[PDB]
Amino acid sequence: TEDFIKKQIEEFNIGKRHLANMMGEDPETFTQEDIDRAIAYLFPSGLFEKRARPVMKHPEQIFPRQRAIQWGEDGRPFHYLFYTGKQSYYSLMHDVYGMLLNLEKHQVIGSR
Amino acid sequence: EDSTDFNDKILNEPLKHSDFFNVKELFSVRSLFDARVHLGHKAGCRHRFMEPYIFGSRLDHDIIDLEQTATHLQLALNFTAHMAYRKGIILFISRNRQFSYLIENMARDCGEYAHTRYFRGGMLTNARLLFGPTVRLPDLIIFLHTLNNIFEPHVAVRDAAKMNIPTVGIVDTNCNPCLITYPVPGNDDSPLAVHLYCRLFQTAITRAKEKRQQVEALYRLQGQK
Amino acid sequence: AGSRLETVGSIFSRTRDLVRAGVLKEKPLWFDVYDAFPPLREPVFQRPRVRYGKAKAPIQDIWYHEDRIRAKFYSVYGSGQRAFDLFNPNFKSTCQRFVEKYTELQKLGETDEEKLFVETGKALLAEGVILRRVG
Amino acid sequence: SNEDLPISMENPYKEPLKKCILCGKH
Amino acid sequence: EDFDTRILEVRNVFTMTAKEGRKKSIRVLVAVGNGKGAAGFSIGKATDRMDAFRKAKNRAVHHLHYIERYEDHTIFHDISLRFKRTHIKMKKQPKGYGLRCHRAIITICRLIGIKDMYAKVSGSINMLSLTQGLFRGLSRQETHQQLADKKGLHVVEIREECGPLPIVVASPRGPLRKDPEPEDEVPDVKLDWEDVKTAQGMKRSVWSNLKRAAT
Amino acid sequence: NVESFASMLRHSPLTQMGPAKDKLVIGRIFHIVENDLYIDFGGKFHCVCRRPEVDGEKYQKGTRVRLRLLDLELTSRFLGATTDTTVLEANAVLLGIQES
Ligand code: FES
Ligand SMILES: [Mg+2]
Repeated sequence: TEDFIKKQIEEFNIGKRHLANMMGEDPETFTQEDIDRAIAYLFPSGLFEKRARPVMKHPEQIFPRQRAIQWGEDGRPFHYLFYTGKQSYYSLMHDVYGMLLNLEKHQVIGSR
Repeated sequence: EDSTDFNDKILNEPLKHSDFFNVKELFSVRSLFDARVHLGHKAGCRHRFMEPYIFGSRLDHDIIDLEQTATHLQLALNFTAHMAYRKGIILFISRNRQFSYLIENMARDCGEYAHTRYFRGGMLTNARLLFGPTVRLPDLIIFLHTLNNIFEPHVAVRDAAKMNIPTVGIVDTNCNPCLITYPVPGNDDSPLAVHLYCRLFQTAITRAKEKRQQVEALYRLQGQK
Repeated sequence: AGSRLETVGSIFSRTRDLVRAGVLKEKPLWFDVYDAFPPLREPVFQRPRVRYGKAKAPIQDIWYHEDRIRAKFYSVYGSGQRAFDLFNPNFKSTCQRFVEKYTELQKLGETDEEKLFVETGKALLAEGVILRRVG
Repeated sequence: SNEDLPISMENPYKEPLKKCILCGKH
Repeated sequence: EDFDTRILEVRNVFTMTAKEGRKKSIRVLVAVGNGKGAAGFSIGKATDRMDAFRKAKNRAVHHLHYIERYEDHTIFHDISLRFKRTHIKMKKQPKGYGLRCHRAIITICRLIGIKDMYAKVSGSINMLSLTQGLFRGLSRQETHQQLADKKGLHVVEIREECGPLPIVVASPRGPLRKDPEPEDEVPDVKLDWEDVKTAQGMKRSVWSNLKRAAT
Repeated sequence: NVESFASMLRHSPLTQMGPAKDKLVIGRIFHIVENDLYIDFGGKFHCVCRRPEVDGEKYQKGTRVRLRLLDLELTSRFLGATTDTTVLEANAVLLGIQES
């Protein structure tokens, strides 16, 4: 839940400070890359699957971005296309269609 | 002590008045006629349950009696305004791909929800499995088009009847208004008519929400003193 | 919580009966609004039976007295060069002008249809309206 | 009750049936 | 917790599949009712009997009818309906008459909350057809209040135990009609030969009115 | 004193048009998909007309054109179809651009 995510964020901040203390670096300038290097040094793992090695990333990345329930206490969903079951995809399609309509109003090499 | 007065003075206050939100101002028979609301399909496509709402055929072209349409639209708009005033979830449904963008945009602007895409099986009867048991089903569903793309009745009508969700609906001469809670006989293919319906529903919902906010603020202010 | 028997009664009847039976602890949000402002017809599911025999739909055909004049005019002249601007609610077609002149002349007291037609055509020709015949 | 109500009559615009080329001929 | 579940039939349906040939499955018809007029029924198919029971009852609890009961103990009027090939003739009965009905009807009536009723089942005794025809007939019955509202007249009950005292059980909520209902000397109704034969006493049966356990 | 629905229907230009066969109407191109133009002419349904081989680029959204109407609604009843089957569009012939 959202409160669980807040608790995880607080725990991650405290752990980041503790890891900066352990590695003897400034907690205020301890980037995510420093966190990863410190974790790899303190908890070495030769497992080939990188997703299986120890990780202490931000909760925004460790937890799936599917988020908690998509409605508040009142139960009203936040997104107006929620009942489509694919609110992200259909919102993206709606935005693209609006862009095409605006293009109608007004009027390959290094990418895949 | 808060609830005993809150519930009455907010929820039950509009129920005493016939037209609390003055939805009759929004539309007129002249306005509906100008929006080509009265036009219907040919007599061959006519659905028999729509016969009471058909004024007559003009050269094998059914005309929808706007006198009955006015009363039905009054009832439907009043019901929608009351549901919005009670902060109920309002879901527009229309599989007509022509107006999908407009309907979705209107729903987003009015603060309510839209479903103009392929209605997956069990989006209502199986909502607890597809969303989690804590999901809150819509308290009112508004069909701007009650027929799917194969001209069968939209499955959402039957599903909403199954889940006891009232349905406001724009029924054309070929539609089936049996299970629609608040049928509104009218043209659903003319862009002008669909735009008129969208404007009326958006205005009713917005007026209802604004009136709810004003009444809540007034009640909270007076209760403190 | 609720009956999915959409073929039995209406949502209002089912909900009210379940509330009376105590199955539904609390009324749904829409219930009070429905009770205060019920629709004209209770939404009860009905099977659309097919007609047979002498039974016939009561839908009438929208005919007016001016329809005869319009048919005669379109037979004699047909669609003129002036197209129909149906987007204009105040539009008056050439056939509509002919019908108006015919009604004016009928109000004068004339009764012969096939003579009033020629008189109306003469009056419109004096007015300058193009009245090319079909053949 | 009002003049604007439609009246009952045979279709005035009904075009005649396309008679066969020999119809009315012996 | 207010609802009780009762099994009406369990059947071992064998389906012929391409690989496994004859495959066993259980089809179970259950009825659930709270005893206060709210009841329903459902079918459940499964591989295990307990799964079928769970499915059937959890689905029947979502398909609840509401059976209006006269005085909370019996039906409002005599009913006679045919569902498919099953004829059900239910008779309203006074208090203490008990349930003299097909055992499935007895179970469903206990679930609904009907204490006094008669019921004869003729034709096919298909349990599912009988059950859903019974539910249809019970749901479609018209209450005294509905009758009074429809015809705009007082519904006056005459009881032999109460003598000639007229008891008003339902009065129309709208205007009351002034013109008396036409009193045809000969009503135009379709009687049952069984009922007429029983009333005249010619319905000799070594199986009718047999003493049976309390229902 | 408000005009009744019957009066509006009686005096409607669509009612005055009588039969829609071979009538001349002024429509507006409200949508373009390649060489297909969707024209609304005040009827219940629009009509799809191919872009003319001559002056085709001169037709754009909002261009007013002249149409010869064949039927407001294209419906047909097939074998065993209890109800008429419609394609939700009209049948008209695109004469060409209309100039005021
Ligand atoms: S069409 Fe009439 S005689 Fe042949
Ligand atoms: Mg339509």
